[PDB]
Amino acid sequence: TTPGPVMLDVVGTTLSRDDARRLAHPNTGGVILFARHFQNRAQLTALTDSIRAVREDILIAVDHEGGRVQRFRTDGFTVLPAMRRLGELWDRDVLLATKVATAVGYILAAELRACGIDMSFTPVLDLDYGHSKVIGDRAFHRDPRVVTLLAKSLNHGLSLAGMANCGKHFPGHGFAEADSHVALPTDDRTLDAILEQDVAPYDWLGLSLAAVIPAHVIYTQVDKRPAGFSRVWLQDILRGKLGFTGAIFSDDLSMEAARTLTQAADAALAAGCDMVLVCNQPDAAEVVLNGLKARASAESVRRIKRMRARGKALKWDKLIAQPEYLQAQALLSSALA
Amino acid sequence: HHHMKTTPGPVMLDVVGTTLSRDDARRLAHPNTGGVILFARHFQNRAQLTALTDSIRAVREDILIAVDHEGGRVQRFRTDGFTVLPAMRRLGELWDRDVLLATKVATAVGYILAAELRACGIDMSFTPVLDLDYGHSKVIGDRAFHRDPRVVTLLAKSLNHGLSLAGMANCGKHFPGHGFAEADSHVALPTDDRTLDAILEQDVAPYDWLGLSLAAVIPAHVIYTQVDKRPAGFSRVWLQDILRGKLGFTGAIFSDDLSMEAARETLTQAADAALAAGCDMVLVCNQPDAAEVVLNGLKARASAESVRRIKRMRARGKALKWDKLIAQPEYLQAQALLSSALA
Ligand SMILES: CC(=O)N[C@@H]1[C@@H](O)[C@H](O)[C@@H](CO)O[C@H]1O
Ligand SMILES: CC(=O)N[C@@H]1[C@@H](O)[C@H](O)[C@@H](CO)O[C@H]1O
Ligand SMILES: [Cl-]
Ligand SMILES: [Cl-]
Ligand SMILES: [Cl-]
Ligand SMILES: [Cl-]
Repeated sequence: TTPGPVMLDVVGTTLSRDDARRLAHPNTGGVILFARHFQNRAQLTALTDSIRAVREDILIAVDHEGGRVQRFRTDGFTVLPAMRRLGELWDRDVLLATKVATAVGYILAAELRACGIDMSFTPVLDLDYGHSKVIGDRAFHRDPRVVTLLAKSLNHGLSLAGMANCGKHFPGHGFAEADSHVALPTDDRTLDAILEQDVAPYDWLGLSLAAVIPAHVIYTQVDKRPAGFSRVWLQDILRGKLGFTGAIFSDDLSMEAARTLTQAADAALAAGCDMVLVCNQPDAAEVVLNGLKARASAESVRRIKRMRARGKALKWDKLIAQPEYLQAQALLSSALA
Repeated sequence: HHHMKTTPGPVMLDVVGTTLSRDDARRLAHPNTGGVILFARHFQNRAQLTALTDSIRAVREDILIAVDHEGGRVQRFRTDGFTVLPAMRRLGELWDRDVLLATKVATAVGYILAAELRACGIDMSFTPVLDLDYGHSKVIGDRAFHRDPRVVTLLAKSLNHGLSLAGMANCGKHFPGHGFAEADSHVALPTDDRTLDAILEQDVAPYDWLGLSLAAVIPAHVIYTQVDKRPAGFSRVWLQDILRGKLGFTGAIFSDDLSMEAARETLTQAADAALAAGCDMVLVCNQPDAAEVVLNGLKARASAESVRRIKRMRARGKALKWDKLIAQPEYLQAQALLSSALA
């Protein structure tokens, strides 16, 4: 079986019959996990194993950014800094900040891999303008050159554990005021202004950027469609001008800005997303699985398969004794308050 | 399948030719062998090279296979589709025009370098050179990225990221820095008379700053007269007190080639001195019979931790075969960027 375009979630800490039905659907390609899916490492590892047992080619993801966005924060998961802390470190010592960013990435990925997770939806490449509450301390820095090199160093750490990455929220959520969870944010800047600054990290990262999530933000001088439903943003700019060949994941179609779910999914995929997220309503996601309009998918499937974690990973009982992991832990503890 | 229970030994040696002989097979099965380094004489074409690396792994399942693919003046395989890579100095020149572009190009170069080697069954390249470009060292020359250790660090880091995208590790060299000394360690014993603080401030800084982005190190056969009378690869002060100790380095340490004239400061004694000082593996190049004397004479017993470090140098994950690689969009993007950005 090959991955479908929909990433959805499961009902709880153990798989149900209804989850198994959805996981077997040809239009399912992923699972996203939240805090409610985590009781402890043993339970989470059993859950991810059970998911892969139903659907061998499934991608399993989570939001592990650090700071305010980190689903698993107990039973030995390391509580990671807000990414803003790394930009503050850079302002004091550029080179140390890059070293610490790698150590954070390695820890982040290695601990996720130990529980059988493929990837985290990180890094946030949004610029820290100070304008956006929803982003806030999730942004690395104001300066796109600094965002790029800190995010690159983080992504390097992720790669040391065989993990990919996903830059977000393209072409930039940092400037717009509103929260896309609960409203429809707008950004009235010119295309050239957005390209010069906010898009620059996506371009400069090159092969170091594996995937993107687009913002549910309307860039009113560029397209009246939100970026994840915009052929202009996803094809003309990201695939075209930037030459990007990695996976594109819609932002959560359950979010107010994304406003049927099936129509929004079809529109996201037509615009250029390879996978669509439907979070926190699995029955409604099942309606999407069965209602989605047919489309060419071979090019999307190549990209989706390339988001699976690479190589072997250490289980927890080995990771806890690994010198690299221990060195990374010591550096985090000493370099950051 | 390997019928015999073995663990990798400390010696990295070479084979006699383009196909394995009986005598190579004997050396590859010796308990003290842990790796093979390939040179230009081992390369006729990709098909032959891939068969040779496969044949090496079949004799010794846990063997590490390495090559010097730096780019520029140091690149063993340059034909039958291998991409001729720039001298690392070119990346530092690009940095001086456009820092961010340089970092993007460095990753592209790393990815091409590693992916091509993976397609032919090689684990790793002995790159990056972290030596600083003082303009003093002919043996280093355009192999150095840049004068400034901060620039060397970030370009090398970006290169190593590219290597990691293809599942390949890396090896920083030649620690604590070959760029300041004049002499060529292939034919002479170079000296460097700077204070420890001066050497730590600049030349060692990339090793410290790279952190986990640095997988391994080759020490220089250079005497740093203010720090230790022993060349760095035979110095417990350099390897234990500075590298393992001060810097907390946990990766593999490979001696520089013990066949070099500087290493004469016998082969077996030199290997034992290198391993005692802190090397996990020793290189013995271009004299397989002499390497075999070392195999049978070596006193060192490898620790479990050296074995772990050596095993972690093996390439990770699945690699694309050549015909798939050259049609891959990401490889094609990397090639296009090299062609445009370095013109
Ligand atoms: C602007 C924003 O925060 N969007 C988030 C995104 O970061 C996250 O990856 C996704 C999946 O949980 O959910 C969205 O709400
Ligand atoms: C100073 C110098 O160039 N040393 C080289 C080293 O870079 C190379 O990796 C090794 C194995 O071929 O041989 C040494 O001669
Ligand atoms: Cl577990
Ligand atoms: Cl690229
Ligand atoms: Cl570290
Ligand atoms: Cl591919």
